[PDB]
Amino acid sequence: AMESIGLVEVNSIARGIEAADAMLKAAQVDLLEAKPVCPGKYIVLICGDVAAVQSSVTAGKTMAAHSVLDDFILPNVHPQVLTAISAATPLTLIKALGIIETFSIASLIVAADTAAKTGQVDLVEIRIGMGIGGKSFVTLTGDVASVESSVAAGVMLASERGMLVDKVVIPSPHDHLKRC
Amino acid sequence: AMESIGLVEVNSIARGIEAADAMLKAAQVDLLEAKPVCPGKYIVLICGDVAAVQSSVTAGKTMAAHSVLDDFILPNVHPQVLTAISAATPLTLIKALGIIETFSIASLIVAADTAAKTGQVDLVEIRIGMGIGGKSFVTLTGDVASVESSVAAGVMLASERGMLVDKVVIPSPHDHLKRC
Amino acid sequence: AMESIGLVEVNSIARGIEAADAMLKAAQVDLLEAKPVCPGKYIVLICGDVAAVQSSVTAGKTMAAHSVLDDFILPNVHPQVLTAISAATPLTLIKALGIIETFSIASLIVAADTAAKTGQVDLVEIRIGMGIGGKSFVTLTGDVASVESSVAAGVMLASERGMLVDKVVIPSPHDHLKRC
Amino acid sequence: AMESIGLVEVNSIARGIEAADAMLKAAQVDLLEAKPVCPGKYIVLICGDVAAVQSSVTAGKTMAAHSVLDDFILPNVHPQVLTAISAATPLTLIKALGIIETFSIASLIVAADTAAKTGQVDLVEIRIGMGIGGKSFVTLTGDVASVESSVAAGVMLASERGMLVDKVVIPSPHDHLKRC
Amino acid sequence: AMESIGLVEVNSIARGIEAADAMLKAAQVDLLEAKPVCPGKYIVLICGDVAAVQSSVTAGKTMAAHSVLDDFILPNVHPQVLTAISAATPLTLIKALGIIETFSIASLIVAADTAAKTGQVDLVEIRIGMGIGGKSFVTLTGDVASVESSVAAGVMLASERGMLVDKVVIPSPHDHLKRC
Amino acid sequence: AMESIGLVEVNSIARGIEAADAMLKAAQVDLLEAKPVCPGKYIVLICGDVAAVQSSVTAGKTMAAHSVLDDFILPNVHPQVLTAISAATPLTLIKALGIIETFSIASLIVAADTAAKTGQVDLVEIRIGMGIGGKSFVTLTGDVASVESSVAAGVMLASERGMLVDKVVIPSPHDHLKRC
Repeated sequence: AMESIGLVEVNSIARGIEAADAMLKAAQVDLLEAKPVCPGKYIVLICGDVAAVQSSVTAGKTMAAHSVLDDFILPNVHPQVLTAISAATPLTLIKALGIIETFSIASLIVAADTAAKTGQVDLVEIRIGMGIGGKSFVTLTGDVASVESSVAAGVMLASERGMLVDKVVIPSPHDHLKRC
Repeated sequence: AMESIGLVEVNSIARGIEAADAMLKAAQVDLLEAKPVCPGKYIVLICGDVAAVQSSVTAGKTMAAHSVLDDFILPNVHPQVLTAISAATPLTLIKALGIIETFSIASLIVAADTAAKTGQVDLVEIRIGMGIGGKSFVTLTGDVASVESSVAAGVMLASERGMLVDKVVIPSPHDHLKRC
Repeated sequence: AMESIGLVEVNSIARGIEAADAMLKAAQVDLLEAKPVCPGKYIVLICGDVAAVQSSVTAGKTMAAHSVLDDFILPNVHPQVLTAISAATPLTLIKALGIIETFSIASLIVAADTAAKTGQVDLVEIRIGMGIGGKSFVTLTGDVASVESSVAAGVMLASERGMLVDKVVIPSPHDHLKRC
Repeated sequence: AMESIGLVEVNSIARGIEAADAMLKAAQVDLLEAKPVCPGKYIVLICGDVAAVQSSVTAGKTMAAHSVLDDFILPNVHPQVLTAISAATPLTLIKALGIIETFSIASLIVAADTAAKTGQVDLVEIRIGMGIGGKSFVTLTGDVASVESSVAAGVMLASERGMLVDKVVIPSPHDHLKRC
Repeated sequence: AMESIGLVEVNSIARGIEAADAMLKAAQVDLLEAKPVCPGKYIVLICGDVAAVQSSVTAGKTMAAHSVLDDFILPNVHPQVLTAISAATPLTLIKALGIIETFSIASLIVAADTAAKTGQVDLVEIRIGMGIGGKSFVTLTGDVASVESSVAAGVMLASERGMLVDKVVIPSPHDHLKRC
Repeated sequence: AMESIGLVEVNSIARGIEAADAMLKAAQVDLLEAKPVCPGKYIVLICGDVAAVQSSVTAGKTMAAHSVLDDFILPNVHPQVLTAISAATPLTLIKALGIIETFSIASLIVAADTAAKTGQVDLVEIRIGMGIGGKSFVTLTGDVASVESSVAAGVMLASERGMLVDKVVIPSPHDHLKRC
């Protein structure tokens, strides 16, 4: 089995911190992200096995109750999505550069995961948050054809749901773009 | 005599900086905080004796005039409120964890001060600001009963005025919550 | 010839990054600033010769298309505006302190440039952005008369266009204002 | 009773971390500082009551054994020494500026404490460490006569023991020195 | 096949940067670390397949020539050693805490790798460098018996070669040690 | 006239801070750098007109007396040396990459200045200090021939005086070297 990712979005820092406590305790899950985002959201991201993430997410929904804004689970998430989120992808020689930008963290996770699952790309970074808009984004590289079809796929779902801000493929990025 | 705390909130950075200059000059007061908060507020927090804080606050209200959004004074403020604000509370062994979160800096000061004044807690941190919402919060620890009755008291006033976002008491915080 | 400054404001990070790539490639220009500002804008600032900046700005407008929020060019910009923007003005003994604060980056550039062009002041800093409001500001020093007439001039244009938040001249700034 | 301060210096990070664990557990003491300093020292600073600090220091000496380089205790330490060490002295209007610089952390604590105990000064900062030399220093302000006699006293002990690097009193510090 | 790790230590920043350039170019390897350490060393750490790391290391030794201080290769390195080095191990619930500290980066890599290979521990962090001494260290957690036998094994080789500074197992770390 | 650069190196932080105060006061000079470097040096770098820098340097030598380790003045310094030192060179497209590394800050200034004065290069950065060794370095770019003859010239003087650690010209730097 591959791991799952779970997300709870909460209206309060206070409640978000209590929800995070519940989520960590509920089952064997690792914390990826617990932080205040755009006003005045608090988000919790965790990863573990399918069933472990499901208990953890229910636990947080239980504690947070009416201040839950969103909860989401993506089973069989691509390993690179997790490392990217945890600001931990190794230095990658960037070739062609793709960027997907969505209105919600859930749609971003879906897009990043779909992107990574198609062909030969490496995710470069994921930005949940980040002060503010609520806009999140993923960047990736590979040869131009690989990147092109990876962002087109990464975008299919998000666009249908009106969650997609925009995307770009930049084939030969200027060096002040590799000066990330 | 115990010290007082004074707050001026201003619509401009420019005016806020001029107001802060007036406030520092007006009387023997110390500056706790002078910073831009949520759009596009500038806040000034100062502390000194009752009468000194009163002159300082009037001075700022004088300079800032129509771009004042709020001015506030809390006499006989608990020493821990001040150290907490000035990001200066020593490392405290966190036992049970209480958090109060309010819509305004004034209501937060009142809540933190009332919390500290009731029983045996230590305030852990205060966050004015902080990008954004305008939401502020206080965290504190102690044994569970002490914390429970300290946040209930800290909350009484704020809730009546519709300034209270929320609160939590977490009796046995997970270690990734002591990883503050 | 003195250099020009060009600005493109874009609705997406993704598009903003693609626009920046186009702008750098279009002609011999230097990048001053490329960054996400208030929700969910991305801004690009560049400098070079008149004609070089014009090509660069058209290039970005070309790539960014309907997600352009603003594009602007200021020819014969004062050298101090550029160094101030690039967070690079040397330590300056601050005498009298002037601050201009505007609702748009364009109006700020105009105001800073007009300020620097009048009499004997040194710009101290420029803040584009900066989380959030969209409010930008310039600070400058000199003797009191020089600063007074430099901000009055720096403000003329901005005020007529309803782009001016406010300004202050502080003749003898308190030392916790020289503690910038 | 006023509080005491205790210091253990250890040859290893590993041992220093174990010593710190012992020290925190030994008695009701607060941790001020636990950090690697010049090669390859680890230092622990704690504060509490006389007897509590004595148990804590013995505990660390017990765990650290032959990798102890120095242990020290200063009873009835001036409250300002503690706040200064914990990087927590409020913004202070600096008038005349005194600086004492010693070869050892112990001699610095003694000097800072003696300085604070004489007349009307406020300690501004203490730097243990700090990469490297092993040199530590204290800065303080007040009127010129107060500062002059406070550093002369702060220096008496240190100089006799050949632990004193040097000191200065700067009566009217340039503003780029108040730009601390 | 599992990956290998290669290290080149160079006497100059200048030469170290040239060596790093050679190493990256020589074969498909990823850069883990390229940085100045204690005076005036520059270190390069890379990872890839056995043969790729061997070419990369020879390349750096070629460019750096007489300013090479050390070169080292560890085949079949434990995946956790790499993630730990690249400051990228996820938040781990620390139980019992082990620390190994050595005089050389090579001996540290060997010790960390041997530690991770024995029983059920998770490496928490690795510190190459770090200003200064040249001392490096690894921390790990698990239950007490697992950690005890993992550091004893991690230490065997290093101690025989006089490269071992020291080690500790702390069974129940104080919470200000989980405040890492 | 072009500006000069002056350097005073002092044995104490305390004395170095007093020397810096004297230097700033002595004449119309700007402060470039005032900071503790390798154990336990404090360095002051200033720039202004020839005669102004000469007064400033004599002033510091006067205050610092026997704790002066070095004083130096370089007349008609290249504008790029100053901007490079003040961490303020704009983003430069790096082509071929040259690096000069010397044992003393004086020899570095001389080398950087000679480098910039020969042909068409742009200095990229200067690192005085920097923890530790006392080793300083300059990086520059241009086409390969320009860089080659600029570092050869930049090195002539330093090598004769045994102050030169080393240099490199890297014609096609790997992208993780443009990831500066």
